[PDB]
Amino acid sequence: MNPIIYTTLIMTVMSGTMLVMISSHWLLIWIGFEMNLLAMIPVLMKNFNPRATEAATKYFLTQATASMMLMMAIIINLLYSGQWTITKMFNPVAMTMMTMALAMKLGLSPFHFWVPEVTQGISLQAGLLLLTWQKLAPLSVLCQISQSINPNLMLTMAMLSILIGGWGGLNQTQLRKIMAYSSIAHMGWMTAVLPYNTTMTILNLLIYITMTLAMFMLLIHSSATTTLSLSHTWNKMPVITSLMMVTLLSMGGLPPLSGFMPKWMIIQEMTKNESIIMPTLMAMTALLNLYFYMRLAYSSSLTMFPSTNNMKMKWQFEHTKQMKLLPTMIVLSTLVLPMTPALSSLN
Amino acid sequence: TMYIAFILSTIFVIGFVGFSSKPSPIYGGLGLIVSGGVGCGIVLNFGGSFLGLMVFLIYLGGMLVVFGYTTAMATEMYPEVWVSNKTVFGAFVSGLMMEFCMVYYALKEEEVEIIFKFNGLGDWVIYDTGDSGFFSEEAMGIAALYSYGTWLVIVTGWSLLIGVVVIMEITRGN
Amino acid sequence: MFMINILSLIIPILLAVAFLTLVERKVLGYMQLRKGPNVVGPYGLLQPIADALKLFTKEPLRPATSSISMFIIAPILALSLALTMWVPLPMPYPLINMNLGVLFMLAMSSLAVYSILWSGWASNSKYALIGALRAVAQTISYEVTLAIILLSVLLMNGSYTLSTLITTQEHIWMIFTSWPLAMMWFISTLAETNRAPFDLTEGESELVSGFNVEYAAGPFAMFFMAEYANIIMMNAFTAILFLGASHDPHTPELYTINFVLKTLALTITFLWIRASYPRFRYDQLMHLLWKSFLPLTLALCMWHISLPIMTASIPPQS
Amino acid sequence: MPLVYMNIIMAFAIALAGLLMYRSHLMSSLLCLEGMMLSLFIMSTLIILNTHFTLANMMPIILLVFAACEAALGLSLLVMVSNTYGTDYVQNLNLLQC
Amino acid sequence: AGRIASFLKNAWAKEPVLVASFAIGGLAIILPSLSPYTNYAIRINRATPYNYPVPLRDDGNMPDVPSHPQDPQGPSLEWLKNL
Amino acid sequence: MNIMLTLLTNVTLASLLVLIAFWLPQLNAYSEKTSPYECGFDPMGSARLPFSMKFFLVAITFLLFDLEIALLLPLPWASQTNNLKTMLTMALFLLILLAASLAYEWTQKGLEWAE
Amino acid sequence: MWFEILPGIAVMAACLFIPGMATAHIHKFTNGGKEKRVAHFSYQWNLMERDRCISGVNRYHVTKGLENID
Amino acid sequence: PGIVELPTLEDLKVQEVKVSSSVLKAAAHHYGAQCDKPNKEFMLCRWEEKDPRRCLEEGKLVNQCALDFFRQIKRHCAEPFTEYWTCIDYSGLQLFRHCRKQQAKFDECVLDKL
Ligand SMILES: CCCCCCCCCCCCCCCCCC(=O)OC[C@H](COP(=O)([O-])OCC[N+](C)(C)C)OC(=O)CCCCCCCCCCCCCCCCC
Ligand SMILES: CCCCCCCCCCCCCCCCCC(=O)OC[C@H](COP(=O)([O-])OCC[N+](C)(C)C)OC(=O)CCCCCCCCCCCCCCCCC
Ligand SMILES: CCCCCCCCCCCCCCCCCC(=O)OC[C@H](COP(=O)([O-])OCC[N+](C)(C)C)OC(=O)CCCCCCCCCCCCCCCCC
Ligand SMILES: CCCCCCCC/C=C/CCCCCCCC(=O)OC[C@H](COP(=O)(O)OCCN)OC(=O)CCCCCCC/C=C/CCCCCCCC
Ligand SMILES: CCCCCCCC/C=C/CCCCCCCC(=O)OC[C@H](COP(=O)(O)OCCN)OC(=O)CCCCCCC/C=C/CCCCCCCC
Ligand SMILES: CCCCCCCC/C=C\CCCCCCCC(=O)OC[C@H](COP(=O)(O)OCCN)OC(=O)CCCCCCC/C=C/CCCCCCCC
Repeated sequence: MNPIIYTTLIMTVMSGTMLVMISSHWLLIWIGFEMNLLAMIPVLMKNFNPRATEAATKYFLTQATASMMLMMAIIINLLYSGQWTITKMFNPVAMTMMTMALAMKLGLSPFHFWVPEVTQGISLQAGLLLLTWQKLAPLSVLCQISQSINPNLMLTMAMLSILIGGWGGLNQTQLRKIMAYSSIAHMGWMTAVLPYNTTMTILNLLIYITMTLAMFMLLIHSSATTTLSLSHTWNKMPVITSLMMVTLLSMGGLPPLSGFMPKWMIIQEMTKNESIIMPTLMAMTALLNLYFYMRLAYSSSLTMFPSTNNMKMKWQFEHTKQMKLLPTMIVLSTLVLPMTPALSSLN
Repeated sequence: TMYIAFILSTIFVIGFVGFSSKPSPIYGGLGLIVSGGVGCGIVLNFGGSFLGLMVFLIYLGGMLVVFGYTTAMATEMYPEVWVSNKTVFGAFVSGLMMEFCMVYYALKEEEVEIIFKFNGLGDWVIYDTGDSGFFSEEAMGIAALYSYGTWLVIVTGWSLLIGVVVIMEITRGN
Repeated sequence: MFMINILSLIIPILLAVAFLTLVERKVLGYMQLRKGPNVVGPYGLLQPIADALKLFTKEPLRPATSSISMFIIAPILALSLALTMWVPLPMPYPLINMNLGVLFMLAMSSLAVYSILWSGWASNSKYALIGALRAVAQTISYEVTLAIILLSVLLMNGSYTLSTLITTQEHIWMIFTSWPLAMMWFISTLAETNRAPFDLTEGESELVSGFNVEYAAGPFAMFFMAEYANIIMMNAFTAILFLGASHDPHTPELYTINFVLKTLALTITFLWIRASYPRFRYDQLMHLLWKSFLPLTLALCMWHISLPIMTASIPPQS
Repeated sequence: MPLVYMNIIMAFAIALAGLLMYRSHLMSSLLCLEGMMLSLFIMSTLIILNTHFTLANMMPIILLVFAACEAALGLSLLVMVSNTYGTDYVQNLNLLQC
Repeated sequence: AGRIASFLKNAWAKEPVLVASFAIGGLAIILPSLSPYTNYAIRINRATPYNYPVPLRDDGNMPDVPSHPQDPQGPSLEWLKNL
Repeated sequence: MNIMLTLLTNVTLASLLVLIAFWLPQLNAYSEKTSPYECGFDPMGSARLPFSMKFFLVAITFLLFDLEIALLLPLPWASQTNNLKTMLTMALFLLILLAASLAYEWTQKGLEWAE
Repeated sequence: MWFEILPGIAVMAACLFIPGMATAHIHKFTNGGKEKRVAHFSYQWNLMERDRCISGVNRYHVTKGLENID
Repeated sequence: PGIVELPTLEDLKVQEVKVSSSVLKAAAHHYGAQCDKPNKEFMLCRWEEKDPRRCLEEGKLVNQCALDFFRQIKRHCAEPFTEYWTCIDYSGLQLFRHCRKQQAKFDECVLDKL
């Protein structure tokens, strides 16, 4: 694909997301979603192969179904209220349709399978863009319409997302599938805290985006897509493996790393609303995410797996391309716990 | 009354039941064309002649490409029709019976569905007494896409250009 | 009385179709140095009757591999839409005075496209399938070009009403106003009606009768009637759109005579073109409209948007 | 609410159920996807015309535009899948596993 | 201007349809901004009375608002009559 | 009412013509009479097999351009507005974007049929 | 010669005369000897309905005037 | 939430203007120029009150002015007006364009007589 075409497709995806985030009209929000999907599909299919084609097909089908449900919700809300402005929806059925459509777009359980399937199908850069941006937009819409979200349905989907992400990531060995299940679990956390504090939702979104960017940039640097492929990186550049081990510890929520701040603030906020069973279950379920993070860390950094013979030539050569802002992502994803009270600025 | 719009709505639902039972893409396109024409009739009765003719023309053009694509990529030795396959016929009969139950119950009594509440009375009664003069309100509202709706024109044109670029890129292969 | 009006619109149209068959035979004969039908009746006037009776007394057959439901529907749809295209035409008073008298024509033409597609697919024959796909490609090309050309020409008019077209052309002719769009529209009408040089769906030399290879006796005659009715209807549409006749409300017969004369001239031009020219190749037809007509059509659409604004001559809405 | 809206919403529900229940062909699912937006168009224009929302008459046109943009996207993906596997069957889209 | 002239000559010999299309489009874009009749078209469209001219309550300080349609006050279409 | 009546009239006439065609003449049909036609020899395969479509991309572009003509159709009423400058600017914007799409496809060889 | 094509063209022209002339005659016959009223808008339709109401015979083409006001 | 107040059938009675649409369209500009005062008063009442029940007297005055105008036309120029509206009535669209001669005769009749 031509570089100009690639950059204009990326700019069109970002334009669609910005249209969603700045529009006050439901029709314009739907237009933004449609533009985002339309420009996103070729980005997934950039590196042509059967896996990329299948991932793009599944993602397109899921997003088209979600967009149809979202438009139906918009029309139903218009019927009972005659309003197009994005505010508290005036019909419970329209709200249920909108919530299910946005959950399907975000990949929340039980609409999750496409997330690991597409993430394994597509390359590392495509997966990074997918996770980050395509979680950024629907969560913006949900934060806008939070005051009419049904707490029971939202919390049920969030808990299902957390459990399913933990179990799937526990079973998987492929790095992209592990990242997808981690994304599912973090989406569960954020949507669980959504009906109480959209500021906490945004804080968790920022921390998750930073950690995911750092992890995907490290994976791109190591050029590893499986566990065994990552197990050879210690013999070529052990710094990358150490930084990735620290990032993995952060993603599990271990103090005093950055990953503990979202869980801590979400638990506090949800406890303020006289909810204890849900925060306790959400905290206890994250141990599965921590377990498969630790299993990945054992293979890559804390131990030394066998290597091969051409790794000598790999030693002789040097990494040419540079991914700027990677050190900043590594710092911000591990060492921003003391700066927690900035969430008021985020407010 | 004459129940013209209601009969057309029933035909619309029947065509949807057909192409959702999905015998083959040929008959699905036939059912979709029938549904588009009947919906054009419905909205013609409700007032929007331009919108009805527009949607009918758009779907007639769209199903033309689908015919060429199913002849090329979605055909088998024995294409399935509604009575050909047990599953297709079962789904078709299930849809027909569900529609029949809904219409019969709504006609007999004011049916309150588990989802919405529908009142059994006249689509003619729901209309409005007031009227315009020497211009079509639908036509003026649609033509306002250029005086008003500058943003909509921009986003739609960019979406179409990007769609052309996208269909160029996807089918590139290699 | 409305049923009497419908019958008066229908039956003379079929009579004109049959005698257009005869006229085309004789015109091609005399352009090819022959005589054409002159034996069956006085100057061959009974030849259409003989052909119709033979076709409707001959045995029709259904192919063993054919899908019978869509095999029967296609001629019905073709003839029904061919007859339906005549209801909004003002001569000078339309049978049905539609407010949007052009979008109905476009929609019914696009629906009449599917008659040949379903006849070819239902026939379950290779030549019928090839004819059907040629119809698909031809429909694509002429559909986009016709849409833009018609939009521009009616933009010069003010609305989508054919009586309004008459009122617009009261003084001068749209042929004088917009002759390039007129030439491209004439080519597009040829392509739409599947006449030479664009008779690709039924190309006798390349395919054995194309989509109607398996159609015989009455069902074939229905396709022939639909084709000729569409030819006359599109020539009448072109005459109304570009050659505007003067209208006298107290004696509307003069408008009818002028309209019929213009329609006959355009139909004879159709036959003249068929006699004169070879046949296109459907990919060359697709490249003819998309690569030649479409750019110039877009340019002329921009020009005809800008012209009334820049000359303070925007037509009245009503 | 009159029964016309009931029938239109029922049509949308039927089209949605048809999409979510594949049989063999990706093309048939695309046809079901096109029916959903047809029902949405009809419902939206019936609501707008009844309430005389004059400026809202341009919404259904944009709805149709993005409907056929989605249709184009689906056709492109379908032709790529057909070139890959020889048939448009959805059973062949199983290389990736959840 | 020699290179431009050579390009135009080659395009006219090769793609007259494209040359004509681009010329017509350029004329359609440039000309409306220069024609003095665009404002006349705007005024003609503005002068079309689609809806009823609802009268205004007279509070005694409306000298330029006529009390009768035939009074000298108010808009005049004399410019339109001879056009 | 009148449009429904005339549609019914046309469909009824066509159906009556079909009925006359299929019931008036004498019928004598056997296996070879109704066999598929392949210029005198039996068909090698089946007509229901996939038939390659060399202009698949042009069909999708036709879908998009049909959308374009749908957008452009309400222009005659749009010329009656007071905001003539804005209307003309947006109409020319749409037409220029359509021309740009055509130019891009042509230059990238989307209009050339597959070999 | 070439003029033997004329009789077929003459018959076709006569056949094409019938629809328009018949429609005009039926319009005049069913509208009281006048052109059929064209109501492209709600205002014109309301004019037709008011004409039906004022006539007193349920026919819009029956027109009443000064002799009817007094 | 209350009972809708509806005027009785007795006070809705008024002398109707029983002319046809062609007759009204023939004497349209003259009627607008002559009975402008009651028509403008009634339209102002309708657009300010936003209630059909509060401007019945203005409607009756409009009817009275229209009847006086038509009686004044009939007493002086019955024949030219009859010819004018007969000409206008024939056209399906009721076009002023086709009846310029009769319009001129009617204008001459009303300019001198009245
Ligand atoms: C109960 C009847 C069931 C019929 C089922 C079959 C037909 C389905 C479509 C609806 C009925 C037909 C149209 C009714 C219109 C009613 C309103 C009306 O009269 O409006 C006047 C309007 C008048 O035009 P106007 O709307 O511009 O003007 C408004 C009115 N005046 C003039 C006063 C300003 O008529 C039209 O606009 C004509 C539109 C015709 C559209 C036809 C659509 C259907 C085409 C066939 C569809 C099926 C294809 C099947 C293919 C083969 C399958 C095997
Ligand atoms: C321009 C018009 C266009 C549309 C034209 C539509 C068709 C019009 C046809 C009109 C004439 C039809 C004549 C009958 C055709 C019979 C065909 C056939 O198969 O025949 C062989 C068959 C032969 O039967 P058979 O008994 O020998 O069958 C045994 C055959 N073998 C041995 C091979 C198995 O004849 C019949 O079946 C008898 C038919 C009798 C007539 C049927 C009704 C016709 C009514 C016509 C109008 C009458 C008007 C009133 C009288 C006027 C008198 C001046
Ligand atoms: C007005 C409505 C017409 C509907 C369609 C009727 C068919 C005719 C259509 C118009 C064209 C006419 C052309 C000329 C005549 C030829 C066609 C014709 O008339 O054919 C008649 C057919 C002709 O048979 P045929 O198969 O020999 O037809 C070919 C005819 N020739 C030889 C001329 C080519 O004859 C009959 O149908 C006679 C028996 C009548 C009674 C039985 C009818 C069928 C069974 C129905 C009942 C089943 C249950 C029984 C128990 C009931 C009680 C429980
Ligand atoms: C309405 C009644 C009028 C009917 C007109 C009929 C004309 C006579 C009948 C002719 C027989 C028609 C059958 C033949 C069909 C084929 C026609 C045909 O081939 O023409 C297409 C042919 C291209 O084909 P090729 O040369 O092979 O490919 C070019 C490769 N670079 O040429 C065309 O594209 C025609 C389009 C151009 C015609 C329009 C003229 C443009 C002149 C512009 C000047 C006017 C500018 C407008 C105003 C500008 C501001 C004042
Ligand atoms: C203008 C829309 C695009 C806006 C910017 C988006 C950039 C990213 C998206 C790219 C999609 C746009 C694709 C369209 C342009 C690309 C086409 C292209 O590359 O070539 C252009 C093509 C090349 O031809 P050749 O090289 O000679 O062919 C050789 C074959 N052997 O030539 C062209 O320029 C055709 C373009 C015609 C329409 C261009 C549209 C832009 C024109 C704008 C003029 C109006 C401006 C308004 C100002 C008003 C002043 C009062
Ligand atoms: C104004 C008063 C003065 C009048 C004189 C001014 C006239 C000059 C105005 C500019 C002229 C433009 C010349 C450019 C055309 C030449 C480009 C060219 O030759 O491209 C070559 C090449 C040849 O075609 P092939 O596919 O190779 O044929 C097959 C060979 N085996 O053509 C192409 O590649 C296609 C180029 C893009 C096509 C663009 C068509 C769509 C745009 C036209 C629509 C209307 C114009 C749009 C608005 C214009 C104003 C912005």
